[PDB]
Order: sequence, then C-alpha cells, then structure tokens
Amino acid sequence: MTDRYSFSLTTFSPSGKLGQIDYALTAVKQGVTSLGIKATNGVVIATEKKSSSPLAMSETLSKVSLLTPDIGAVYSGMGPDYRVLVDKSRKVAHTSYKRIYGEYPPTKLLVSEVAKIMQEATQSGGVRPFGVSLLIAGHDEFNGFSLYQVDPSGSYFPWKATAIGKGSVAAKTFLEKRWNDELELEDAIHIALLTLKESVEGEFNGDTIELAIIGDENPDLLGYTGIPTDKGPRFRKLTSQEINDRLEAL
Amino acid sequence: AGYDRHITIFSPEGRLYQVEYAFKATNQTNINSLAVRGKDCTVVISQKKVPDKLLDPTTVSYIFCISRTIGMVVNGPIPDARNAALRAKAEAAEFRYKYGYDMPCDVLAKRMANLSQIYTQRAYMRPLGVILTFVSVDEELGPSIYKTDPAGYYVGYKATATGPKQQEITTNLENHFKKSKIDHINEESWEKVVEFAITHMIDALGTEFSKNDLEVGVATKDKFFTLSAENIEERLVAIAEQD
Amino acid sequence: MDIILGIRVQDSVILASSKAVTRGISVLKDSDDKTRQLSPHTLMSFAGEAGDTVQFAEYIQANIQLYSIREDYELSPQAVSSFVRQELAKSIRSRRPYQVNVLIGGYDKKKNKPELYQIDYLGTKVELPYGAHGYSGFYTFSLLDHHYRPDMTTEEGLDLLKLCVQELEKRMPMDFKGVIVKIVDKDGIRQVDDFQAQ
Amino acid sequence: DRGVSTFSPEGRLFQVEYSLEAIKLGSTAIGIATKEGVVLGVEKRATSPLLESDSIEKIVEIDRHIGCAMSGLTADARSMIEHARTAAVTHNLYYDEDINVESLTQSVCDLALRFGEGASGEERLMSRPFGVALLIAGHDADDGYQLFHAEPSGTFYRYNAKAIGSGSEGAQAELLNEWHSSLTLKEAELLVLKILKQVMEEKLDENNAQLSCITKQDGFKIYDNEKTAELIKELKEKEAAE
Amino acid sequence: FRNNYDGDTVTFSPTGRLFQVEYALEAIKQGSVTVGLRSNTHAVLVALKRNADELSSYQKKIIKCDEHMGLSLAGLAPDARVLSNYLRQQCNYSSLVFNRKLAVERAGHLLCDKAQKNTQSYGGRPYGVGLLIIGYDKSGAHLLEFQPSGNVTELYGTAIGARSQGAKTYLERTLDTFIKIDGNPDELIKAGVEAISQSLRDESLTVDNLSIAIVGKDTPFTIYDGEAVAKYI
Amino acid sequence: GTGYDLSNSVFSPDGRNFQVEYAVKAVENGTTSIGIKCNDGVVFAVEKLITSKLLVPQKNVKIQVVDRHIGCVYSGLIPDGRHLVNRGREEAASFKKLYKTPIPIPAFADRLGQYVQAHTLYNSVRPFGVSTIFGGVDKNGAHLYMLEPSGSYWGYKGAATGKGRQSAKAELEKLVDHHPEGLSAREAVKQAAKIIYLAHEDNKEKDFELEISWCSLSETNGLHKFVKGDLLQEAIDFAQKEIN
Amino acid sequence: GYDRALSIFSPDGHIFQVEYALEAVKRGTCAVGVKGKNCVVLGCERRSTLKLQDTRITPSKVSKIDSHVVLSFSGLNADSRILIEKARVEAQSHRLTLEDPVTVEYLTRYVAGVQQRYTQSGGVRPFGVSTLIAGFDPRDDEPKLYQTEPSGIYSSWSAQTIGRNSKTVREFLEKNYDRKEPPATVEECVKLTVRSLLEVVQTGAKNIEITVVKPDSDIVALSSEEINQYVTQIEQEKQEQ
Amino acid sequence: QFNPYGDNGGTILGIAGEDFAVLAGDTRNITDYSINSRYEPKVFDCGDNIVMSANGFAADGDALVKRFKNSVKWYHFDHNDKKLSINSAARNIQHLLYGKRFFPYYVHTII
Amino acid sequence: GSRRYDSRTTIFSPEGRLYQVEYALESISHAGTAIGIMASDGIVLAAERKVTSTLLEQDTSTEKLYKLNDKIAVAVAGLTADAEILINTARIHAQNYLKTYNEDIPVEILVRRLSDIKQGYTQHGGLRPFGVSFIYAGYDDRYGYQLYTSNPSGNYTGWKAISVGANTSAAQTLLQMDYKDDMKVDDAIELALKTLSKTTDSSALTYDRLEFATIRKGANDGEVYQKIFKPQEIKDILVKTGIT
Repeated sequence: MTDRYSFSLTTFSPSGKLGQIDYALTAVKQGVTSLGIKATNGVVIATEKKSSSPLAMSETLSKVSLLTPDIGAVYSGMGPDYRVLVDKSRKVAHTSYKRIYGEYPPTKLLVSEVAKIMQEATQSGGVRPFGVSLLIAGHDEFNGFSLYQVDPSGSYFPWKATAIGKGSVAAKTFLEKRWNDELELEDAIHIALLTLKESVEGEFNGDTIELAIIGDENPDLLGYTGIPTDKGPRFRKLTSQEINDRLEAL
Repeated sequence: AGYDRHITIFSPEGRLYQVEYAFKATNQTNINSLAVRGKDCTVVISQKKVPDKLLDPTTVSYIFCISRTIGMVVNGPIPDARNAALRAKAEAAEFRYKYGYDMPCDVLAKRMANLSQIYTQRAYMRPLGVILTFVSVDEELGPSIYKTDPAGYYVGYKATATGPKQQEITTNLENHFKKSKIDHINEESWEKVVEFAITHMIDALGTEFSKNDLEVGVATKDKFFTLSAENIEERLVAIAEQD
Repeated sequence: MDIILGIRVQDSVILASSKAVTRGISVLKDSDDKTRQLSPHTLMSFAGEAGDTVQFAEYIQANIQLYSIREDYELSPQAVSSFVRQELAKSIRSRRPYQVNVLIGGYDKKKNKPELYQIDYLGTKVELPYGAHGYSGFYTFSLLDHHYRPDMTTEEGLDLLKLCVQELEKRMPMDFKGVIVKIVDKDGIRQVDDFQAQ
Repeated sequence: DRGVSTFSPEGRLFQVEYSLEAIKLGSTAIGIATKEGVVLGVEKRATSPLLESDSIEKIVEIDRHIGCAMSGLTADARSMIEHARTAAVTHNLYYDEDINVESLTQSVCDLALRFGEGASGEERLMSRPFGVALLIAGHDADDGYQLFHAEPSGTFYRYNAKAIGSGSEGAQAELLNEWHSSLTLKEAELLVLKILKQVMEEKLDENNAQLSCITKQDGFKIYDNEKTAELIKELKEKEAAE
Repeated sequence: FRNNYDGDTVTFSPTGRLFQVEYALEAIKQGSVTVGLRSNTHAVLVALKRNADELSSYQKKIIKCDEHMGLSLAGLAPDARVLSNYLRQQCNYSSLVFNRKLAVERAGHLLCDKAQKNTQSYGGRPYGVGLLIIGYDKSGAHLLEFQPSGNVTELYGTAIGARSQGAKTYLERTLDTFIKIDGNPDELIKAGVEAISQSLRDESLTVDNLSIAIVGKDTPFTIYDGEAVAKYI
Repeated sequence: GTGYDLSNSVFSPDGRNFQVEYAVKAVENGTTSIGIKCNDGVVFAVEKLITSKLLVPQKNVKIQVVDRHIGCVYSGLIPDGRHLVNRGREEAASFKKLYKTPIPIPAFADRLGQYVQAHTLYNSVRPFGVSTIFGGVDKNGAHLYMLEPSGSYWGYKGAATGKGRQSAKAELEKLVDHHPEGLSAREAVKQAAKIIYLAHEDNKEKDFELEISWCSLSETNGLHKFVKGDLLQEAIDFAQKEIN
Repeated sequence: GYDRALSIFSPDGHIFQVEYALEAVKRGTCAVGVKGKNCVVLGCERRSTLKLQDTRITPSKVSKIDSHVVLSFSGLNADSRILIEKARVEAQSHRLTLEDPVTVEYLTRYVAGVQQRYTQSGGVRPFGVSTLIAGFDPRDDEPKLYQTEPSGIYSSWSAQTIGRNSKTVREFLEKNYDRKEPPATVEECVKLTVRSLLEVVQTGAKNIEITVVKPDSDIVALSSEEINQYVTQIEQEKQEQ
Repeated sequence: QFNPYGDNGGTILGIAGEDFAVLAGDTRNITDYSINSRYEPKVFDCGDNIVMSANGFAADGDALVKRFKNSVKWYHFDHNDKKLSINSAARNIQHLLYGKRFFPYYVHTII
Repeated sequence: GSRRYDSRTTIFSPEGRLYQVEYALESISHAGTAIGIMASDGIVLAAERKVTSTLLEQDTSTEKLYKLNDKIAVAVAGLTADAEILINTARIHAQNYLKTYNEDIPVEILVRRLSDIKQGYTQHGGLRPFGVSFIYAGYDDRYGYQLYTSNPSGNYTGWKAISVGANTSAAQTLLQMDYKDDMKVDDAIELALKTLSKTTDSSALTYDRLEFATIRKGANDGEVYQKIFKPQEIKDILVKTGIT
C-alpha cells in the first residue's frame, strides 16, 4: 500500500508544454458553457443545468455555489473536481482567514487561495490537475465588486466579463459587444441571459438555467437582527420563477 | 505514453480511461435495478440471479442496510460493492456520533461521491467499479433516491434505473411520469409501490419473475427493510389478479 | 553571582568581568575570562548557570562567525544583539532554558559609534550607556549615574570603572577575585592587561 | 524501469553482478596469510604524475589487529571503513577485548545487501550496492592470522591468499602455485610485491605500489616507501639470479 | 512472455506463476549440496562446504538456532544469515517468555510466514536460499525443508542444491533402513555421508571440506568440522 | 493498447482486473479441497500430494482453525493461505476482545473478504493466490463459505476449488438434490472422503493423503476438530469402496 | 517520500548518473590550482556567453570555507552552492568541538563524503561538480591542494585543473611543473598559473581571475590590472622569440 | 502511590582463591517480616564457568541474571562459540546495568 | 509497481544537462518579456502582459511585477501560479530575517535563498521544477541598487540591465547597445520601453499590455520607494517617450 507515487505526474515536455495542464484545459473546453458579467453595482454568473436525464432532479445539483456570504463560484469542466474544490474553498475561507482576522476573505485572496490548491495538483507527487476552470465573483469592502477566472494551471485573472467552456469563444465575442463600464446589475443579468441563450440547445427556462448574483446586502436572508454591522449576504441565487420573469422581457 | 490509460491522469483528449473502464465493470454482474418514490416511502427492485446450485441463495444479495434509515443497492462486482457498503455504514455511524442526528441519505451519497472523486485524482487508488443507489425517507426531504458512480458524480432522482438494460427501464419510467404529470407513485401503501415497481420492471425487461428472481428493499419513515421471498411472492400474486 | 559590567564611552565600550569561579566550597579558578569575541568588533560577556553560560556564548559565537564567512561581512552590533535576544527568547519557553545573562559591546564600523547591549536570560534586551547584571547594578549604578558623561575618554571610563570595582570590593559579601577589562573600538578588541594596579 | 533488487532468470541479483564488474576495473590488491603474519599490497595507480602518489589511501587500519585493502570504487568504502572501525571499538567498549577478525568481517558484510527502494524486512535504505571489494586481514587469539574477502554480495570468504581487482584472475592463478603452508613473512612480502609487478600496467616502484602487514607482536603497520623500496630491490636481485 | 512478467514478485504471469520467486528457487540449485535425515532418536545434517579457490575456505553451511534446533543452507549466504538469525530469536522468545523449547514444526510455520511476505509486496525480493532444519523437540526428531517460495515440508530425509536429486534418490531407497538407526548416531551420520556422496562427481569429500551436525534425545545440536569428521571419510 | 495486465489495480478496457484473473490460475493449478454444509455444522477436506515416500505421513497438516470454532482450507499458494489465516486469527481476536462473543461466521467472512479485496486496490501489492473454503457454527446455525482472490465470496451448501474442482462440484450438486432435508455430520464426513477420492482422478498420477475436519453442534459441540483414527479410517474405506 | 534509485549500476559496471555528472563538469568553465613553496594559487576563467554583468555582486568562483581555506569548482553552479554551505558549516562546527580549525585534508574529506553520499541515496542525483580546495593547516606553512569529483573521490596534487580544456592545461602543467623546484615565489607561482590558463582562455584579461593563499589565513584576490600586468609580460616572453 | 521496588533481603559472598573462587548466598527470601521461601536459590551457574548473583530486589535480580545468561548465549552465536572471559562478562554486565541508569536494577551484583 | 510511471524529473542527460530544467527554460521563452535596467539613481522594471482582452480588468491586475519587500520587487516570466508559490516563501524569508536581526534582508541573501529552493527541486524529490524566471530589483545599504536574475536551474547572476522571457536575445542586444553606466532613471525608463516596443510579437505597444515599476530613492526624502505604475501612469509615460 502507501501512495508510492511521490513524483510529479505533470512534467515538462521538450516543447516546454505541461501536458496535463493542457489536457485538463481540453477537458474544460468540453464542459457546459458558464459565464460572468460585472456591472457597476453587482456581478452575475450563470451556467446551464444540463440534466443528464429527465428523471434526475435538476435542483439537487447546483453548479453555482456560495463560498462566503459575498463570494460565489461557478465552473466548466468536471463537476466532481468542482464540488471538492468548493468544499476546500469554503474551508480555507475560514481556516486561513476568518479564524484569524474575524472577517471573510476578500475575493482576490480567496481566489488566490483556490488557485494555490490547483497549482499544487500540478506539481505535487502522484496527482492530476483539476479538470475545471472556475469563475468566482464576489465583493469586499476595499475592492468592491470583482470577477476572476481560475484555470487548472493555477493561473487566475480578473475580468469585466468572460465565458468558459463549450461556446466560450462565441460568447466572449458576444460579450465584448454588449459590455460597457456603465452597466447596471439588471442590465448585466439581461446580457447574461442573452449570451447564454446562444449556447443553449433544448429548453431555455428558469428550470434549466442556474443563475446567481453578487449585489446589495440581503438582510432578509441573514436570519437574525440586532447587529447593525451585520446586514446580510451579497450573494443571492435567483429562483426558477425569477429567471422566467426576465425571460418574458427578453 | 500509453500509460495515460492505466492510471488516472489525463488523455490528450482530456479524458480518464480508468474511470471509463470502471464504469464498464459496473455491468459485469449483468443485473438491473430501479428505484421509485412512493407518497411516503422509497422502493428499490433489483434482479436476483443465482447460477451455481451449490450457492446458499440467502447470501446472494446486492441490497444493503447502511443505517436504520438509509438503504443502498449496488450495481457492480460484489467485492467492490461490499467495500463501498462497509465504508458507507462506518461513515453513517460516525456522522451520528459527531453531529447528533441521523446522516441524511443525500449527504451520505455526497460523502461517498467525494471519496470516489478522489480515486479519480490520486494515482495509487483505483476507482471502485460500482454505482451506488441510496434510498430512504429523509426526515427533511422525504422519500429520496441519490446515486453515485465511479466518476465521483452524484445526483437525486424522482426515480432511476441501473444495469445493462438501464435505458429501457428509464424510458419506461420516463413515460409513466410524463403521463401522470407528478414525480412519484401516488399510492399510500408501500406494498402497491413495490407492486408498481415490479410491474414496470417487467414491461421494460419483458420478463416474468418468480419469488426468487427479485430482491426488494423498502424505506419508510424511520426504517429501511428488505422483503423476503414470501413477502415478494405475496406481491407477485397481487399483480397477477389485474393482468 | 559573577560581576558583569559594561560602559559605553565616547569612542569605545568597556567590559569588566569578574575572574572568580566558585564550585561549592572552594574557588576553582581566579583567572576566568567570562567573554567571547563574536566578530572583530563585537564582544559579549556572560554570567549565569554553570554549564549554560559557556555553551550559549560559544554557540552564539559559532553562529556569528559562520554568518561572517558566508556573507564576507560583519553584522552590526545591533543585529548581533537582536539575534542573541531571539535565541534567549526561545530558550525561555523550552524544556530546559539557558540561564545566561549577557552584555554585548561592539563598535559599529558603519555609524562609527560604540554600542552596549544588555540582555537577560528571559530575552529582555535594552541599550544603555552603562549596564550590569544581577546584583552588580545595586552597588555601582549610583556611582555611574553620578559620574557618567557621554563624552568620556576611554581613560575616564576606566577610572569610573575602577571606582565601581572598588565599591564592589568593599560592600559586596563575596571575593570575586578581581576583574578582567576589555576595550572594543574602531580598532578591534584589546585587553587591559594591567588593572591589578592601574 | 526494473527493480534494483530483482533476480535474473539464473537466480542472480543484477545490481550485485554489475557491481562485481565495476570492481574488476579497480586497482589490483593482494593479500597473503602466513603463520608469521598477513601481508596486504595494493597498486596505487595514479592518473597523472602531478597527483601526489602518497595521498592515495587504499590500505587502512580498522584496529591495531585488523587492517584492510580495497579495490573498485574506493569512495564507496569510506562508510564501510567507518562502520568497521566503529564495530571494533564498540565491541571493545562492551567486552574489554579484541573483536574477532571474522566478526568484524561479518559485521561489515551485513551492510552489503542493505539496499533497495523499500525492501520488506526492516529498513534498508541505500539505492545501490557498494562498488568495491575488500580484503580484511588480521589476527585474533582463537583463529590466529586470517585473510578475508568481502563482496558487495554480502558474503565473505577466507583465503590463504587472494587477489582482487583488474589483474585478479591472472594474479590468482599465480598465487595458486606460489602459496604453501610454510611461507615466511619475508617471502610473502616479496611474493606480493612480485605478482603486483606482473599484473600492474606501470613499472612497479615504491611510489605506485604499497605494502603493509599485521603481526601479533606489532599489529597492523603500513610499510613506508623506503622500507618498500629495498624490498623491491631485494626482489629484482633474487629474480635476476635465475 | 516471461520477459514482461518477471520484473518483480508482485506480478503474476498469465499462467499464474511468480517468476521472481522461481528465479530465487534457482539460486538454490546453484549452491553446494547438503543433506538431512532422521531416525526416531536423531536428525543429521551433512553439508558439503564449497570453496572459491584452492586458497579459500569452504564456506560454512550449518547454523545452530538453539540447543535443540539447527539448519543447513544452500544458496545465498546472507539470506540464510537473516532467516537463521530470525529463527534464533523466535526460539529465544519461546524460551524466555514461556520457558518452552520451540517446536520444530512451529519454526517451519514461522519461516514460511516470513518468506511469504517477501513475495506479495512491491519493492522486496524473495529469499534466495533453501534450508534444511533438524531438531529434537517434545515430539521426537524432526527434519524440515524450507523453500524461498515459503514452502516448508516435514520429511524423514532430503537434500537440496547442486545434484541434490542424487542423494535424494539414495535416501528415498535407504529409507526403511535409516529410519531405524535409533540409539546410534555414528551410523546415521555414516548414512548421511553415504547419501551426500550420491551427489558427488567433481571431487571426493575431504576433511576440511566436509561438515556435519547432529541433535537428538540425549545430544544437544552440535557442529563437527574438519578432523572431527575425519572418521567418516 | 496493451499492458493492462502488468499492474494490479488496473482496469482493462472491458472492466476486468487481469492480475486477479492470473491469480485465479495459480488457484486452479493447486490441490483440490472442499466443504460440505450439513444439518448442524460443516466438514472440510483436502487432497495432499505425496511427492515421495520421504514425506512423513499425517504430518504436514493443511487445514487451519481460526479461533476455536472456525475451520479454513484453501487451494493454491499455500503460503498465501496461511497469511490469510494469520490475518483471520487477528481479526477474530480483535472481535472477541471487544464483543466478548466469538466472531459469527458471516462476520468472519467479511473480515477475510474486505482484507482480500483490499489487495486488489493498489499496484503495490499482489492479489491472493488462493481460494478459501471456511465455516463454522454460531449463535444461529452452521455456515459454509468460499473466498476468491477477487475478494468475492458467498454462502454455500457445498463448495470446492482446485485442480479437481469440477468433479467435486458435480458430486456436490448430486448430494444437494438427493438430500433436500440436509445431510448429517456423520454422513458428510464419509461423503467428503468420497468426493476427494473422485476429484483426485484429475491428479491420479501421484499418490495422496486425505485430510478431513468438522464442526458440528452435536458431534463436536460447535468446536472445530480434526477427523482422526477410527472415524477417519472408516471414511477412507467408504471411499476406496465406492471408487470401484 | 521519493526514493527512486537514480544512481545505479549498469551491465558494464558503470554508474551513468555519476558518469553524466562528470560530463556536466567538463562543460563547466576551467579551474586550476598550483602550489608553490610557500603558497597555493587558484585560477579560474570567466565565460563570455553574455557580458553586461555586474562584477561587484555576481558570484565569484573562488570561495572561502574558512579564513585559511578556499574552494573553487567546475560544473553546475547551483550545486556548488550546496556543497560550499555544507562545508562552511562543518568548518565552524569543527572549530566549536575540537577547538581548532579544520585541516585542508579534513575539510576536503568532508566535502567528498557529501558528494559520495549523493551517489548512493534514493531520490537524489549526484553533484554536477568537481572541486579544488586549497589552504594551510593551522600553524603549518606547507601548502595544501586537493581535488574532489562527483564519484566522491579525492586526492592531493602539486598542481591540477578541472573543467573544459582541462585536458589541455593539465598537459601544460605536466611539462612545466617541477616538483624539484616548485614556484619559490608568490610571483613566479601566479605566473605559471596565468600561463597555463592562457593556453585555453584566449585573450581574456577580464576572463581571468587569480586568488593567492598564503600561510596564516593570508588570502587575497588580484585585480584586473595586477593580472593584466602578468598577461602583458607573458606575451613578451613569447614575442621575444 | 505505586512503588516499583521491594526488598527480599538475603546476603551473598564471593571469595577469590588462587586457582578457584566461590560465590555463596543464603537461600532465604523475605518480604517485610514474613518468609516467602526457605529455599529459593540466589546464586547461579551461567555457563563458560561463570557464577553470578544479583542480591537485593529479587524481581530485578532475576531480570538481570536472565538477561545476562541470554547475553552469554548470543555471545557464542555472534562470535563462533567463543568462551566469555570473566573480565568480558563484567564489562558486559556494566553495560546491562548502566543501561537502566535512570530506573536501576535495585540489586548489588557479584560474579 | 509505480516505478513505471516515474518521469525521473531530476536526472542528467548523457551530455550532463538537466532535461526538465532545459524544458522549463523553453517554457519560459514563450512568456511575456520582462526587462530590468539599473541606473545610477534607481532601477526600472518593465514587463509585457502576455495575452489580454478588452474585458480583462487591468486596474485590478498583477501578473508580472510583485512586491517582495519594501526594497525588493521582482519581475516574473513563466508560470504565474508557480511564481506565486516562490514569491510568498520569499516574502516570509525576508520577514524572518527582519525579525531575527532587526534589519532589512540584503538583496543578494534573499535572491540566493530563493534560488537555493529552486535548485532543490533540481537534485531531489522527483517533482517538476518551477517554470519561472525572476528579475530581482532591490536596494540595500551595502551594494545600493542591485539587479538580479534566477531561473529554474537555481542559478542567479547580477546585471546592469537584463531581460527574461520571450526574445531575450533580441532584447539583450538592443540593451547592450544603448546602455551607458552613467544613465539616469528617466533614461532607463525610456530604454526599457523602446526595447519592449521593438521585441513585441503584437501589433503596437499600448499601456493596457504593460506593467511598470521603479525603485528610486526620491531625493526629497533620503529613503527608498517602490512605485508600481498605474494604468494611466503607464499610458502617460508612453506618450511622452513618444509612442502615443
């Protein structure tokens, strides 16, 4: 027994390429399209719930996860790799930050943390890089709203808008046209739905579209009152019903 | 180079062959099973096939009792199935000790899925060639069916089927629900749900079953149990007078 | 305990350290040199627990010399002392702490000024014009407080010191068999081989 | 690749065999065991006239009653010597006596097969076998003068005379004729000195060859060049005498 | 074929074989021969020590594990040292903790279990030496044959090594005869030497060449070398 | 490509683990052994090949007892069998130490099962080169089991494995049909003595030695014991008679 | 946890990793050292693949292990750093427990041991370095010069060189170094060194550095000009012929 | 609190003649004011013509003797049945004893 | 076993070269170019952001210029993620030194420590090297302004002006051409921009594709200050130098 794989499974090839990073990226290109748009007063991330069977309960599977009350993530690539990355992300959000400074990490740092996790699976002994790419969106007091992308390589960059997976190229293009620096949240959500509609084959409704945003504070979702400095989470996932209402004015 | 097919690293197409072949192993038994949700119970039918005459029929099962409340059926080789069954029982016992309440069916599935996800990334661990269907009547969610595979993927179903003839059962069921317009058998007794289950299992496989060709498990509020040959027979006799 | 004195004058640091070494009923040695040279311009005197005393000093010396060879440079007195404090500060919360007190006198070839550092076994460091460990302060601080001037010549320091040693030889209960003085200045460390009758 | 502790179809350990090859390339070393002492001789074999020939240590002292010569990758024997010296001293500390020559040898050979990549049987960490053989010579009250040959295999043999190194098989056959149970130290010295001369590439002088012995009376001594020089001469003469 | 399934003990061939082990078993037949036989009162080990050159010693092949147990080796010396040493401890443990001489049959079990571990785990290698263990315990005289595959068997007599099959046939015939040499060790040994010669061909067993060991009823396991065995040549 | 059969835990394209299958080969190449579940216990029996006359008769025992009530017999790589028993014994002691009650046969089987299955998860280990027939009596009845190198196992009415595995199984299926009410301890002992004698044909080239053991609530008090002397000879005769 | 045997024997009895390590040494810039009657001199050449460096800071070839002993090398620079550090520490440790600085033979024997250890330990490759260590044993005036290589073997020389074209420069020294009359002057010793280097450096005033070691920790490195004056007078010995 | 030591009394005597030596001891074993045994040998023959006795706390005394006898056995194993000279046994005993320098064998031993 | 899939990232080529290091070096060559030029009154770090978009948030970005200390900054070329790992440990070392000696870590001591780490992944561990090359720009009161460089091999050297990443050869020539000792920071800034401007692989050279940093000793102060130019500031300095 004992993991005897104490050597890298990702190495440099003569051309200077890192095979596994590449192949993982490939695996990502096959994933269902997911995107993110940053407005002036919020951020929106959305993907498509590709029910692998009509018997499956689309709800029992979210692709949009809350990492901290002000940070949300979404992905394209291998779902299982995404799910464990989310657990690790939520935990490190506490262990390396909340349990030290008494506050949640700022988007860039948390992202930075996840990226570290991924970097390691790129160099540590006996493992393969994560087969996913994430789009994390959040808001902290000193940096405002932000949107980042994280790759299997461990590299991450901030975007105004972008898309990953299947029809990323087409989507990125459609986004460059509609995006400007004076967008309001609702405007972005709209642009989001439109861009997504292109990448959607079958049914396109609030039961096949998973969409969440980072915006105002939601006191109604806090769960308690009496602490003026605690106003609620900025992360809210839209409901099947809320999606449709905006599709009618599409 | 050709080793990217022996361990769980990526293929140039960004695929994991070992995971695929593991999915292959799940059918090695050539057994089909399905699960449906009652109004307040969950039922899982699975084929029981005993070739050798020298076998003790009572010991040939692929249905498991994980906890007083969670029941699990396995599609795949028996050794891996048992490995998965033990771990699951341990996990469910520990969860109780640590958190003070019975581990929820869906959580247990997630936990087991996460463990599989790992054999998918770490090179020294091979995936388990099995598909696990967990059922129970969760105290919060109600009748529940959650299944995981060697990919580390998992999800909840309104009903589901697994095995070589997975598609027929699935489409058979798919149909019935498009018609009934609801997401469950609108029956009160689990007995009729078990009967509905066995009926459709027959239409899809186009086969007749005796009291020893099946294996049945039932999950109800605060309990999961498996019917006996006679319990089954009583079921078979009931669906007789109707056809 | 042993005498450990130090005085920072105008262009140098003076370190007076008793020569007695008592072990129980007798005085094993009357010529003990309770000091080590950490670098060509840094000197450290020490007093304390039987074994820890020399072991620590020699351990610290070895480390400074290693640093000097590696960087072909001489750490500033300030640095050398911060290193020494940290070593003691660790030792304090360990299984068996070093029971050593030290005085670090050095000439900072860069600022072109002398410096005196006092650090107890707890890792308590402070910079002073003149300092002493243990009981020594009690007998000599009122003298130094009186006669001390930042611009004293090295000769004026040795005189003030001589005065202190006399007070110590008078009012202090034990025969510490005299002291050994040393000067640290822009030109290194030299020993006043004549304090037996200066 | 293939395990470093794998067996050949003939039942041999590759790493050990290939080891024995590297040794055949080493400087010749010879030892003769008489009832008057044991003689050890080696071929210095410098790789340039600029290399100071006396800084070539291939004959070392394990203890006052044990010394040994090496052949093959000599750097590999440094730790073997350390271990041997330590075993002899330790045995003395524990028993107030001299470690028996065979024991010292057996102790050294115990390291031999302690190689692998995680072999089940304890904790044998050492990526490869030693690339050097050793002639351990000494004396002890129970079995008198003894000569041993230690291999990377882990097994050791006792010889009345033995040669290892480049001219081994040649020099060995030579010893087969020359050796008899009545040799005298003087004779053995000359003899070793002679065979060395045959198998050596260079012209054997007291700067590219070294002698030493170990007698009950004075223990293990390494002959200084001057003492060797005259033995070389004494050899030349008795040969030119027929 | 074989070329791809003989890289390490942890691999099975397609026919169900373990070449690394079989290769181990080979180092055995390449070793000098040794013989073992027992009556109802004694057990003898006659081993042919082998010399490298005509100036070398004939490497010792019999080791004493306790006062009532010992073995003969054929193959890799180092390995026999390891195994015999381990057997020396198991005997010691039994005496110290239980004040009970270790059963020869149990020593076999132990050795078997030890060798087995080196045939199922990666990184290790099978022991390359065969052993013959004799001993007089609470149930009489005993002879054991140990194979690196981890197979130990109890016999009235046997031999291993080069030309082993020679003496092995001899014994398989001389059986009804020697299994009755009770009360006379001198005869059992003579018979052990008459068996070991049944595998000669090269030379003829000489004094400093031969080696014999015995144990029995009123005789503690003891080794006879040289002149001590002269009266058997 | 290929190579799917060089490392242990590797799945081949069709979902098989060749290394395990290769292990099974070593199992078939071994002596045959069986198990017969009676109405209140079980009987174990195994063929022992007499390589020569030098083998001390009755000595080299092959059947092993785990705890005080369990019997184990295996075919294939003998050493691998012992190892499995050793683990079994440890697994059993652990269980009785914590629960007081001696380990139930079903439980004991899973212990061996999980452990064997374990040796098919990493390429750093080799699978077990043996099949094991084992059983005993417990709180509720007698139980007979057989374990494959794949770590798979089931309860049996009768079981056999090894070189003459097919002869046995046949003979066993007969006994199963002709006795729906259940054979007896006494009966099974001879019956087993027969099935080995027959199954020995696939190895008729070498002489052999029979070995039988049993565990019967009424004949041994639930403890595993060896069939020796009279009762043994009596069943050896019953065999030598129906073999002609 | 990585322990793969990287340095192992091959059929012909060779250890290719150690072999290839040597190959890395050849590729390294040339280094030479020659002992006088009252001094030892170490010369090294400077590559010019890229010249726009900062000579002040950029690491120089000859390094001090202690005030009385220096070490130069040829091969992988990064590797040489590891050995140097390990030596400087063992130096201070030796002074600390024996109350006397290391002899040159000792300090050398140590470095060699380290190199050797890396030739038969799992998960590690040998040092792609060979070294020249020189200095004076404490309270002694007789000069010392030693050399080590990847295999872990070491020995002393009257003069020796390692690195590229060392083959060449060694020859020069073999027919230019008299043991009967080693450079009786610090000056005539540094010259003999420069000469040997010029056989390979090819016009490199800025490509040649010399460090002189004398008894009692007297260690100084020459400057461009000081050497520049040596080079100058050597091409006159040639021209005047 | 638990006291790991005890005293079983008794006395021993060793006298070295010129070509002989004797080691004697009473055979009584006690605990406080009770007699545990009127005959419990305390002086032992350990082989190689060595007699030893560890008087004091019997449990520790036995452990030592047992440990030494076994020490002799292995000497023969590791050194070709070489006889253990008394001077060597002594040095060995010293190490046996000093090995428990911080939890001593509460006995005064003589060989 | 596992030995099969081991790439042996730390072995010598028959020529005595380090495969993985060479390949990493190759990977580095395809990275955005970074330049470091040292003047008499300061140091300039400039680097080209590899691949961008119209939507890439540049204000909130940093992928080539990192602050290690208040007196030491580095320019990265190669794997961003690999760099961050090293950078952070670098920042720790700097603070350990400060806590131990109460003085800022001397630039070379920090550069060596980090290079030693890289060198480690070169001699043991079976792991891949870090695909990263650094240009260190810092100041200390012993050597004043300094400029260093380190690569996967674990080797480092000092420079008056240097570059890493893509087209180092072309850039190294243009610098070796217009560089003069008595330069001035403003002069260097200009040279840096020109060099990149002529070694790009893209259309033109706009601010949105650059990172700029300078370490001056701001005359009116007496102490050292690091300045990581903001997008608008790079846009400015870009117009004045005449590149609009």
